[PDB]
Amino acid sequence: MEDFVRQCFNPMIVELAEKAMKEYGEDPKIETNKFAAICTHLEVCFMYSDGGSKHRFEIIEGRDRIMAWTVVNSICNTTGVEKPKFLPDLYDYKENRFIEIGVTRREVHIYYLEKANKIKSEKTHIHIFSFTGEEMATKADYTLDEESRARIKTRLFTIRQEMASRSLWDSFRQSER
Amino acid sequence: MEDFVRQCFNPMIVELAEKAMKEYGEDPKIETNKFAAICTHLEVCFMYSDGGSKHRFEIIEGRDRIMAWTVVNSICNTTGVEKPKFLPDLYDYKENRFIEIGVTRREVHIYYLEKANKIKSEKTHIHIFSFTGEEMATKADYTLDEESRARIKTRLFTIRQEMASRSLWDSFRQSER
Ligand SMILES: O=C(O)c1nc([C@@H]2CCCN2C(=O)Cc2ccc(Cl)cc2)[nH]c(=O)c1O
Ligand SMILES: O=C(O)c1nc([C@@H]2CCCN2C(=O)Cc2ccc(Cl)cc2)[nH]c(=O)c1O
Ligand SMILES: [Mn+2]
Ligand SMILES: [Mn+2]
Ligand SMILES: [Mn+2]
Ligand SMILES: [Mn+2]
Repeated sequence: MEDFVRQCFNPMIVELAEKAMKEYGEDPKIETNKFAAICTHLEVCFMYSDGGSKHRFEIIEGRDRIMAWTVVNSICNTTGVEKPKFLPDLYDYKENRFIEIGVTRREVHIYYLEKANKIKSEKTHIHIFSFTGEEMATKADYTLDEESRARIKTRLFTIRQEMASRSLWDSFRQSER
Repeated sequence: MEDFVRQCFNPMIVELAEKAMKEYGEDPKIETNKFAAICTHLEVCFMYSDGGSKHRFEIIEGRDRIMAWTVVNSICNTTGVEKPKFLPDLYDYKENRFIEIGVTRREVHIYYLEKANKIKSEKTHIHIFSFTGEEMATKADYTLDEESRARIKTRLFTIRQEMASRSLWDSFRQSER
């Protein structure tokens, strides 16, 4: 499964995911399922920022903490949106709202509630994807057009199928907590 | 002039420029002209990666060293372009070449020769801009359309004029070495 992650995600995603695990004292060579999960969430974030206009989305995830907070504070100073308590994943210029992105192997609506009851931010939007293609977001607002969204689930499904082809999906489907 | 830099470039550029100076033991509060010069070169790089298609350009400048080399090595492994000796500023997918970007207050052709005689990379392209609007590149190839290029010189001219309005341009025009 370690080899699979490296042959599945581009090297910039791999590097980003290892740094994040090491920053928390976890070994990518060992927590291979968390490894893959960080990569997938990272790749989905890059794809969300790709739908819509060329500059619709400022991306927060994947930057070091200092730059990440530099972006968010800069947006709050210019537009006046409330400053989130936690680093969210993107900013949506067209709609004036921070976005949180979740990717779960579990059921989509439970993960919604989990990250709703902990976000406590009125003006931060939650958008959740599954590998089985069930997506769940806030106030029934899903931001991107069905076409951008479809490309993301298709990518997520494609990951699922090759993990299964290498017989990794079952263990990857249990590890989540 | 310190205040001018902060009121002229977006906070992400300021932060990036301070980190680079501190990484070399220079004080942004003191070397205020180098400060502005790092910011301008950074902003021009972001604008070059903006002309052309949405994904024409992979950007190298502005990333930490590890990620920066992660990008370049990843490109060389996939396409087979020669691996540069120094970190360049962008990659051009449409043309299969690394780009170096220079911004000078001095004369454009001298800076071309300076960064040609030190690059020693056959397959790295040099593109130089001035605040007075004179631009100079390799093999007379200038990559972007006249329209993207014009927007960059217009921005550069606009910087020059407000430095002059605050009477900073003359000292900023001498400091370069
Ligand atoms: O979408 C999500 O679930 C999501 N969750 C997080 C959680 C909560 C804050 C810390 N954290 C980590 O994951 C850091 C970490 C990274 C690697 C390991 Cl081994 C362990 C932890 N942070 C997000 O930015 C985010 O988008
Ligand atoms: O375009 C250019 O002139 C250009 N020049 C450089 C030079 C050569 C390599 C180091 N360096 C610095 O500037 C680091 C530095 C940053 C701040 C201070 Cl205070 C001093 C030095 N590096 C580029 O990436 C680049 O694009
Ligand atoms: Mn995040
Ligand atoms: Mn997230
Ligand atoms: Mn550079
Ligand atoms: Mn440069």
